[PDB]
Amino acid sequence: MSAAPVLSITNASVVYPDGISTVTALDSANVEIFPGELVAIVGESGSGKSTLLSIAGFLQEPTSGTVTLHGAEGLDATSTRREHIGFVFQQPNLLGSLTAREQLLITDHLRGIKPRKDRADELLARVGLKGLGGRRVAQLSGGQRQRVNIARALMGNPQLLLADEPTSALDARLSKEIVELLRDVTKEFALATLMVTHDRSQLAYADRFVEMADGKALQTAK
Amino acid sequence: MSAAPVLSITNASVVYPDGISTVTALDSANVEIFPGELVAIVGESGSGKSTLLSIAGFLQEPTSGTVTLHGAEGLDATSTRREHIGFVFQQPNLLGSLTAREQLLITDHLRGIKPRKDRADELLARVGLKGLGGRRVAQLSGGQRQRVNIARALMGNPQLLLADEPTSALDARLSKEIVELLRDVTKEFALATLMVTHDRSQLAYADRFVEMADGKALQTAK
Amino acid sequence: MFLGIRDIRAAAGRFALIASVVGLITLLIVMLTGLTQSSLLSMQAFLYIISALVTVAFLTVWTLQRTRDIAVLAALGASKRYLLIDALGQAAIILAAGVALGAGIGALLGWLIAGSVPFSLGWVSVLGPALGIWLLGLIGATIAVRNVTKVDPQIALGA
Amino acid sequence: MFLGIRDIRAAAGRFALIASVVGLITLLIVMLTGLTQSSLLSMQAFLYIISALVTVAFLTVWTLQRTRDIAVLAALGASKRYLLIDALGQAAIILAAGVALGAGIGALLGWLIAGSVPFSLGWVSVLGPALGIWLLGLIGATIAVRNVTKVDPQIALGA
Repeated sequence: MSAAPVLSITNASVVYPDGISTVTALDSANVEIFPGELVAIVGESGSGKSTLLSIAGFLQEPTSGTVTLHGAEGLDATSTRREHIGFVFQQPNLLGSLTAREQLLITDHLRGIKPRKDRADELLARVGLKGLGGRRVAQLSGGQRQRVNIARALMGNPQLLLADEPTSALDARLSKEIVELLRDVTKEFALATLMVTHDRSQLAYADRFVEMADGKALQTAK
Repeated sequence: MSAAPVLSITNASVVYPDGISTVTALDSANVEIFPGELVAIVGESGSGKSTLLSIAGFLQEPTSGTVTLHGAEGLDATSTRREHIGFVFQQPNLLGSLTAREQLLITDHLRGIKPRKDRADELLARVGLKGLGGRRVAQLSGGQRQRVNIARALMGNPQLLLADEPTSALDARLSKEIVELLRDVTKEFALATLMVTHDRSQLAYADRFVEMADGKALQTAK
Repeated sequence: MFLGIRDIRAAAGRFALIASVVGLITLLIVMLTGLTQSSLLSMQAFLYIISALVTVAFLTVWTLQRTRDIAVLAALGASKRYLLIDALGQAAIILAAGVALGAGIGALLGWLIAGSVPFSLGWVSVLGPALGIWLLGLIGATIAVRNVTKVDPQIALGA
Repeated sequence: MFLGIRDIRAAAGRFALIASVVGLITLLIVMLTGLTQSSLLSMQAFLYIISALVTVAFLTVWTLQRTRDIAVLAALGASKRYLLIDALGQAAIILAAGVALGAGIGALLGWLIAGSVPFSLGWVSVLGPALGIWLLGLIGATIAVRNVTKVDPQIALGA
């Protein structure tokens, strides 16, 4: 019983122009993730965590090396995101004119299909906002905003879920709730979840880690 | 030989509206800092580090409690910043149309006085960019940008220096250089430096810490 | 078109103000052509150009303010075609509302005023200017949102 | 005024384009008044209004793009009076350059063309419009940068 990977990043590197010189934002990173895993990318600030996440999310192309989402072969990056990836951004990134439920429904819209209101409400209930489908963004607390962000990432039934330090603006109790929710939907929906964090109080909710140091990645079980 | 404090924050609290509810971003924080000290504010993300820094920098008023910059009594917040504080922002926050030297000189300009070019060049030399006074921002690497940011904060001879995770976008070697430079000018210019960081590889360069947890601050020597 | 209509709803004030402006100027042109039927035609042309410039200004400001919502949508996976259709449909709906209200109330006023000053109201005299200013503004709106397809989705990754 | 002039220098293209636009329209008004000396005065007034609207549009877009530099300056401790003087002086310098070049080249062209079509060039006929469009644009620039004093310095604290 050895599942195929959902995401394979082999010797990927991101080199940026840094003024007149260059900076190697990411150096031959190799990660691989399978359904139902929460892999935490850890490491001091400036070691390439968010860069690994952005190439894993097809937001950036690597300058050398490969990022493969098995089941998206033949798609360009935007469509790969639109059809297979969910984005739990660090900022909740909710659209002000839309209601909470509409934050979920619009991802159905841009995916080409008639928005499914019942699924939207079920997913808002699932992340702990049962019945708040009509709340405007100004009425949601930062915790609730983040929960909406997660439900939005679930709306399209993605195979890959990328969480970029989604508890950075939350206290201890809300951070624990949010990381528990992330692990719980990772296991329930069999997502492959890449989660960037700097708080060690969170590593207990991971199955394994990628230690980052100076753009170098090492896959660790402890 | 007991110097007077440069900054005294006694039982300051920041309460924000969080949607329909409220969030206590900062809870009765007490810190006090004297000339020549580098005090590091540490704690997991979302525990109020940047809020403590923003009230210490008169960027926000506390909703209850007191922030006093001894020697700025009688000034409003903006003038307190303009006449006594230096800001090593997390982003270098350099102005694109200006040359490196002009990043320093404009703080002389808005302070009301004729810009001092020789002092500007001396301070660029001091942070390790001797002779790069004419470089445009596009020609400076992220490390060099941060060094310019520091020199700009030194230009006005401030008594208080607030560094907000200024190595977050830098590798191990540059982070070590930048924190060494911060400690070295803190001691040389007898600044009271409040530095927010999340990287423990930096705590060795501090004289003491403020541990943050859920908006609560505790002054620690270890 | 989803987000465009929702934007219209949520920020009804600014959109109603700009629709009133464009409808007022379309009604001005309606009455000017109705009284026309060198100097008059020159005035009509320059006022068409004024309406176009007003549309261009408002829409560049609106798009520049929408930048981060557009960035979030691009990151999630919205296509260029999709974002462009949304922006242009928002603009077209607002300009249609404007030109329609202006032309209707102007034709009404012309039927009421045809007795004191020689007024010629036809259906071309009202539709030609209506669709004309509509297409004026739509060309200008294309000019304005030219760089909606440009926004870097990694903007969404920041703070 | 420091940052304003440096902005003019560093982004010379956009500022030269808008100065050419405003100088061209000032020259248009110069020639129109020189040939004037109902329809003509109406055209002059509406073209003054066009110049004002162009200034307002460009300056709101420019300020909205400058927002983060203004935020950094506010955080460092720049006063409202200081930022407002900087923005308004930038606008005034550009509009002065525009009106001056336009009026000068228009007076030259009028002296050259006074032989074929009745042209009346005086000093009022060139200065009144020059300072008039200058103040038009300055009132509009105040309207535009009304919220330069508004920016929240904590914007600088973000990423």
